[PDB]
Amino acid sequence: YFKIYSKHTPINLVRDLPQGFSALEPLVDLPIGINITRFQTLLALHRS
Amino acid sequence: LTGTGVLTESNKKFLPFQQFGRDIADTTDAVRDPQTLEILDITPCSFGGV
Ligand SMILES: *[C@@H]1O[C@H](CO)[C@@H](O)[C@H](O)[C@H]1NC(C)=O
Repeated sequence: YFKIYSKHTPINLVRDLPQGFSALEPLVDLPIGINITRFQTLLALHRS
Repeated sequence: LTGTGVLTESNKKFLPFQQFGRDIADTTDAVRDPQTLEILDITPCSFGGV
């Protein structure tokens, strides 16, 4: 079971992580049943 | 989930993910019913010493 917990917070700090408390609500409980050992995030380019 | 109790209206603001509730004993104290998604409080039936 692959659990995705998520939280959106309105912040106004410029560079680093804000200091505070915010509990992440569970978003998606996903029935995959596969082995996961490595991950990679996806970014978006801007073309001009 | 099996059990005995009186099902009553409740004022506990459950969050969308939250389904049931548990007491100190870990016995279910509130539950979200399927099909109608409402939140029913579970209060153990009256008992005592005769
Ligand atoms: C999951 O993958 C890792 C690395 O590929 C491997 O060492 C491990 O034995 C795998 N586990 C299962 C249950 O396949």
